[PDB]
Amino acid sequence: IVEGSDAEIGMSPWQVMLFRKSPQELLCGASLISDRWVLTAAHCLLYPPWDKNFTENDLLVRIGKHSRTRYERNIEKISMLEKIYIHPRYNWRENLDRDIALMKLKKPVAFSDYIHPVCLPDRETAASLLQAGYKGRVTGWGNLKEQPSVLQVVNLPIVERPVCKDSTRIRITDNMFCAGYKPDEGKRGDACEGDSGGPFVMKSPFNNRWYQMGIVSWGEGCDRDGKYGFYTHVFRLKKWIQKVIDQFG
Amino acid sequence: DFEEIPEEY
Amino acid sequence: ADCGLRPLFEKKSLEDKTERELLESYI
Ligand SMILES: CC(=O)N[C@H](CC1CCCCC1)C(=O)N1CCC[C@H]1C(=O)NCc1cccc(Cl)c1
Ligand code: NA
Ligand code: NA
Repeated sequence: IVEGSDAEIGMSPWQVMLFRKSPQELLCGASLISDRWVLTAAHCLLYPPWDKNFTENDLLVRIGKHSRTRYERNIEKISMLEKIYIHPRYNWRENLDRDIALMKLKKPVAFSDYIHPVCLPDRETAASLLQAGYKGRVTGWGNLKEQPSVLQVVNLPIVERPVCKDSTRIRITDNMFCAGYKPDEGKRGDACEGDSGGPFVMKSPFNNRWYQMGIVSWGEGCDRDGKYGFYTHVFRLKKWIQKVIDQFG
Repeated sequence: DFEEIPEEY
Repeated sequence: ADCGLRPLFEKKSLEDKTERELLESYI
């Protein structure tokens, strides 16, 4: 995260770290959506142009964390993967369309002050909150510019779709939205390398619960003026999420 | 740069 | 179900330091 701040303890208890087994290292962010299901970006697991293809056994999930490097005895929990599911129409070839994947855990994690699932939006929350100008929050342990001691947080406003489109040569779809300040705005900030797969969340003013509206997906550079971060639109792919969780329990 | 995890996991 | 309600914040009626920035944008 660029131009963010130190998270408070327990401020993001759904945050998941995707950690490489050997050599042991941060791979990506992700989020806890029930006691056995973790949400992330498809490209964190599968991206052939970088010869990236991970399997279950290459990985572990670390939940409850705050420090990037430290092993947080008595606080974090570490989980093994039972099965990775990637969207059947994830477009890694052209633009990362439908950049989303689920990870099912071998065993349920135990909830605690530091571990708790975020909500997934219904159509009415989505319609009410996904508006240009509304701010969401992104969290993660990636670079501070183009690595932090602890989880970083930044609040960023959703950007009008014509401005998203005009900021890039990539073909933008309805399965994405972009977020960030304009140059004209003073304030800045952005996701960066290692933040991918983490959550974009909003707090509903209707029921005071946190909803995950986006997944950190891509950007050109980090925190460049006139460019914006792109997020997978979670509500738009929920049928597939639901589907996957239904059948695979 | 990563404190190594218990062997267990 | 219990989702989206943080033990150290909503469940205690405590607010984090910048969540009001989000609220104030929901215009
Ligand atoms: C410009 C660039 O090469 N960077 C790409 C953009 C692009 C990748 C190819 C498909 C269409 C999107 C990119 O951002 N990638 C390539 C695969 C990993 C992902 C990433 O770095 N995500 C991290 C990130 C950085 C900044 C803002 C966000 Cl929201 C996320
Ligand atoms: Na364009
Ligand atoms: Na920018």
